[PDB]
Amino acid sequence: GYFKIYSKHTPINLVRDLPQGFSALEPLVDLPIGINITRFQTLLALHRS
Amino acid sequence: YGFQPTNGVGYQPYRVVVLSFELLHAPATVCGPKKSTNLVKNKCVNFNF
Ligand SMILES: *[C@@H]1O[C@H](CO)[C@@H](O)[C@H](O)[C@H]1NC(C)=O
Repeated sequence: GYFKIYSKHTPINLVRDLPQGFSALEPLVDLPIGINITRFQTLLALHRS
Repeated sequence: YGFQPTNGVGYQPYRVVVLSFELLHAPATVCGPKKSTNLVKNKCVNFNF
């Protein structure tokens, strides 16, 4: 019933390709929800201007 | 109820609040408060952090 989220923000010196290296992720959040999960999605900001 | 200020007790309005604690099957939730005392130093002590 806890939804844990770890995260890390590293700066690449590329724009959009997966690099190589080691970087450990530090815990961010903890939510005592109870929710069941089986699926997920993503959200994007369109092109309009 | 036509309540009026010159009513004998037992006909005057009473406000009621009913607290109902429930325990479904989650991981945890709200509870009483905690009381932290003073923290000594340099003495064999029995501690709880
Ligand atoms: C999540 O789904 C399963 C389906 O097998 C169900 O048995 C379970 O009770 C659900 N989780 C909760 C917390 O109810």
